[PDB]
Amino acid sequence: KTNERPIIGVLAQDVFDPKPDRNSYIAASYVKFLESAGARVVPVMINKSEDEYSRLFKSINGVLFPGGGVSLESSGYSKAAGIFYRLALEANSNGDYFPVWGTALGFELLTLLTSGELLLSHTNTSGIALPLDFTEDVKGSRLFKEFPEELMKSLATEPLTENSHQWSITTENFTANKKLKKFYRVLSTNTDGYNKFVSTMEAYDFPIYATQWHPEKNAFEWTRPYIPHTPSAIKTTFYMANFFVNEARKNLHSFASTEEEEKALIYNYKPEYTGIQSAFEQTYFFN
Amino acid sequence: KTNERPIIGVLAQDVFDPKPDRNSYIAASYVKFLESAGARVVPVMINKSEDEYSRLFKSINGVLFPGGGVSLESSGYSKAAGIFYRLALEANSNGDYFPVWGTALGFELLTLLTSGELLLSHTNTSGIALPLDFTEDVKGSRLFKEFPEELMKSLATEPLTENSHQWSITTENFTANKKLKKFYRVLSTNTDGYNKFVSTMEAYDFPIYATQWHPEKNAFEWTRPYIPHTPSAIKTTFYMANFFVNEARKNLHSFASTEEEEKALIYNYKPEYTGIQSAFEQTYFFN
Amino acid sequence: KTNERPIIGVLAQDVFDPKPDRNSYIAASYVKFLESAGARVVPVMINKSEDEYSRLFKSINGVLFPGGGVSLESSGYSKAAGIFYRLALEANSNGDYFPVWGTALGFELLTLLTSGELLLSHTNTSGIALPLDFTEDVKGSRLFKEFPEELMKSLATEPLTENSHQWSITTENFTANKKLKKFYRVLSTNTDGYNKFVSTMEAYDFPIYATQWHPEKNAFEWTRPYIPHTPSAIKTTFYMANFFVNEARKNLHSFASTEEEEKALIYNYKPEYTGIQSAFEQTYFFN
Amino acid sequence: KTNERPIIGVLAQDVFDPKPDRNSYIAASYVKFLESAGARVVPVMINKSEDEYSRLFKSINGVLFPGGGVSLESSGYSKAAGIFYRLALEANSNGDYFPVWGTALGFELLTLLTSGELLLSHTNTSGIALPLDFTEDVKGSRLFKEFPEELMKSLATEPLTENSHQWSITTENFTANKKLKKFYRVLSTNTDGYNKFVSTMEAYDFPIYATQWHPEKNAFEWTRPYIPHTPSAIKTTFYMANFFVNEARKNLHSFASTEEEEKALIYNYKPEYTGIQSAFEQTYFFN
Ligand SMILES: CN(Cc1cnc2nc(N)nc(N)c2n1)c1ccc(C(=O)N[C@@H](CCC(=O)O)C(=O)O)cc1
Ligand SMILES: CN(Cc1cnc2nc(N)nc(N)c2n1)c1ccc(C(=O)N[C@@H](CCC(=O)O)C(=O)O)cc1
Repeated sequence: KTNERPIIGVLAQDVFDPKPDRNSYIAASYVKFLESAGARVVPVMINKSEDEYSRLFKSINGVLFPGGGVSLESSGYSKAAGIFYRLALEANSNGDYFPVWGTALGFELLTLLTSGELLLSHTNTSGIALPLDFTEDVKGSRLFKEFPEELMKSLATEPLTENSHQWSITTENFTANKKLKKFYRVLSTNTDGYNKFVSTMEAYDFPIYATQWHPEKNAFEWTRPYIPHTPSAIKTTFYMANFFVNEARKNLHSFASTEEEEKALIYNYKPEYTGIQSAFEQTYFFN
Repeated sequence: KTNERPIIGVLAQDVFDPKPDRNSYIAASYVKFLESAGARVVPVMINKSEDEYSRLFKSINGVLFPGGGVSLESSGYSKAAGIFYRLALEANSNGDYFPVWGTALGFELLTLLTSGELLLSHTNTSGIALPLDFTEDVKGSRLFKEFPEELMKSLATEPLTENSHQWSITTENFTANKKLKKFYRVLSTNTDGYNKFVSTMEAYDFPIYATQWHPEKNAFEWTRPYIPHTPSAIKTTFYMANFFVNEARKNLHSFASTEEEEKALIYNYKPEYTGIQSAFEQTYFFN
Repeated sequence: KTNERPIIGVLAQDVFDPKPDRNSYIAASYVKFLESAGARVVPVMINKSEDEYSRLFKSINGVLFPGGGVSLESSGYSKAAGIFYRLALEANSNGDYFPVWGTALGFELLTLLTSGELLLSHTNTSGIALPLDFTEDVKGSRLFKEFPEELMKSLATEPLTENSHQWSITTENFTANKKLKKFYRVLSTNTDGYNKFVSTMEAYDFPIYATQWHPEKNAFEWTRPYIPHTPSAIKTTFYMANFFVNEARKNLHSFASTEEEEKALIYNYKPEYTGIQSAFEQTYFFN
Repeated sequence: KTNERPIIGVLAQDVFDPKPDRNSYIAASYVKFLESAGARVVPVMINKSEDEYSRLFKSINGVLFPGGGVSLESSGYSKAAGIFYRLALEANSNGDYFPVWGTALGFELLTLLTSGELLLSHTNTSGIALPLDFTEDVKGSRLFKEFPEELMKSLATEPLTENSHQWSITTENFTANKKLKKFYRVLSTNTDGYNKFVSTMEAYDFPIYATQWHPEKNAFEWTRPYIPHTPSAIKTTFYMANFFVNEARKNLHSFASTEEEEKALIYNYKPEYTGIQSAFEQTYFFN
């Protein structure tokens, strides 16, 4: 039994200098990321109650934690992500399949949510494109199981992944942490020349996937000269999202009514053109 | 040399009872189709001068003629399309490479642009999912060259293609037309139970590609229960777009300035939520 | 009265995981940068006494503080740079001319040493080639007075300057610091998204010059695809170095004997080939 | 179409009292001359086979024949030079640009390679700085086409060129040799007070340039008090090298693989400090 109309949540995050109708945002490339693989998208708002998130959680089929620059500890974003993370562990544990994806900031958050500790250190990775240095465990992985061979070889040898993060979790800090070592299979690592860090990982026992890099940029962001845009960079963004949405199709939650489904969808919101200056071509702002 | 920043135009279409800011439209699924294979999009307005279309044509890297309900002979859409068609035939003849894509109404328009005649017949195909019946000629073909072998087997045997057309050209009328027979390679056909019609074609000597069916619907349109949304239907939409945007990467046109590029991009426009009532989840309306 | 045998010191910086004979290092591109403009170079070791540094200061004609990855307050590099900075202000205040150059990390240190504060902000500039957005003040600047007008034009319009840092001082923060504002003339800025940052400056009242970017990379480092290597990128590195060595030729210091001079020169050291792996083709490692 | 990663060979020459690891040498000033104009350098070993020289020749983008004191007729140097000269004449004649630079001894070698005869006579120029006495033919020359007007004036009137040769070809012996007069355009002459000799030349029909004097010495050698080290002497070394490296960028040769490229580079070798004693501050010795 499969859900061919998956709806996935994307978490909004705190705007730095917030105003009314401008309290949180979502970069449109994360919306496009998921839509292209045949999902619809609901924005998850920031300063809501446990019950409101619980109602939405039970309605949607997966959730993505996007990149950005807010606090992993004290932000509306971190708090809402922690609520989704416990709900997802509950559901999966009970036997309902519910996938979670973390990108950049979202990857960092997951290391903090699962280990209890802030384990991040500085890496020179603020706007650089890298290949993936796959680990010994990529072989039987879930994430990359459905990628073409030629694409796997291009990922290993071509600079296909966009990194814009001032922090990483070194492989040394990761491996020294008992909780993370047991919880997550590391699929790729990378180096800035000085420190080797985790770049792609998936939970052993849960459908939880995370990248330190930004798969959604290659097809959808054109603002910066280090964003990969070769043909295999484009297929990378499709195959990454294809895997995740195929995860969401294993989840059978639905909204109570088509009416409530219709009001929650991203189609209710119009993004602003931010690409003349911002790293993001388009950005959704929310009250 | 290839162009790793392709920009493709999508033709806007006359609104049936037009009002200011609502004289023409583009369904957002055509925009999402192109962006997802790593292209940016420019809307091509309907009531412009020959010189303005020339200037736009010389700035962008390909064009798409979308489906819809407008006149093939007397609409602003049909006029603009004829101008782009003629500019494309000139550029390619001279040795530039400029690709043209027609979908559904746009496929029908191309049969008329090339043959000079309307040769369409009624088919009982106004809302149905169909496989494709490939011709022997699919083996040499340009369009399907990079499709995975399993995806080609799935298109042959599974209902992955969205048909929503009341008209078609039967294979018999296509064949009896000397101009069409000489200009286009037929790649797939289909039947409505009574009439066998051309569903996919490409020009022998030009990068002009057309489908009677709607490849953009599978991943981006959720308004009708017949629209295919299986995992291989999602891959069909990506491989179709990936081929076309790879053709556009062979074209080296650029805008005269980045400020002029920035003003033309679809990012400057905000679509309306039309999915509760119309065939399209979102629609861009233009003055 | 000029010194046509200038010798310039280049400060070594702390090796992260130091070992005997590998306590500090200098990228060879900084040596080559100064030699090509007709200077000899002395490496300035870290973790030496005040008196040793004062002896060396009194013998050489100028000093460069090179880019790199070390801490701004606790490194042997930062403490030696503070010493040379204080010696240079004393000598210039007294009436002796002694020029100081800071590149990247060096530029950072200069803002700290003069302001007494840490004013850096994050920018996605870990690997990007940028033009310079000159200020009105480049006009009668000392640094650029002798550059060819065409080179100045190329510099304003082509990506000729290598950036590989991730912390910059924004123009707002520079202007808001009274001590920096009164001390340094900003010659060029660049923009990372919304953040406009100081990229080249020179002290109003002292021969102290600093670039956020790496002039020495264009001619000498071949390890990353974005490093500028066009003909005008090559002339930029020569003219930048030529200006600074022409500053050192105004200083009349010499070593107490030709034997002491000979033992201090970089010719006593052999670099390692570090290019297959690191950002530098060659590096000098020191005990 | 240009090569922005040019690599140029520098010929090593026979050590006089040869020993293992000391059979040939290159003075580091030739390597520095070229790197400063944005080339990488490969040392060309002396006792190699014709096939080995062919393989290298086809991988590199130009070659320089340095000065020195080895036989023009029986050395490993003069043999390797003959092979490169013949390969370069072949390549240029076929339509493949390949530039050759001779300095001092290398200039004398070229007069022998092209005329078939030794036409040199003693001049009193073993260690003196001279201006260049330009011919009428400098005006449309290739070598000096991009030099600043003011530098060409300084070269005419200031002692900017290092002469350290006891042999020269007089302008009278030059002119009387039919082969030389038809193959080379004389750009400058000089006199020792009794003999007027050729000091700079370029081939009319090939990219072959030669100086009797040593452009590389002004910026990089500090062993003799005659060596010119004024600002404009420093610019002379940069502009000479700049010309020749720009010639090498017209050559599209590459190595078969990056690994083979990496093993051939001068970065693999370390020079010795020879400055206390010899004409050269630093020298590369080879087995
Ligand atoms: C929306 N519509 C009804 C329709 C048509 N013309 C109108 N014209 C006006 N002035 N006002 C209207 N309300 C109006 N409505 C349509 C839609 C498609 C086709 C049509 O023939 N489409 C092609 C292409 C199919 C496709 O592209 O979707 C076909 O073969 O069916 C005709 C009318
Ligand atoms: C160092 N030296 C002495 C010298 C020459 N040949 C030798 N050959 C052998 N086998 N062994 C020696 N010890 C030896 N020594 C030299 C140096 C330059 C010239 C010479 O004629 N050079 C050219 C080129 C000038 C230059 O390139 O510097 C000239 O015109 O003077 C001759 C002898």
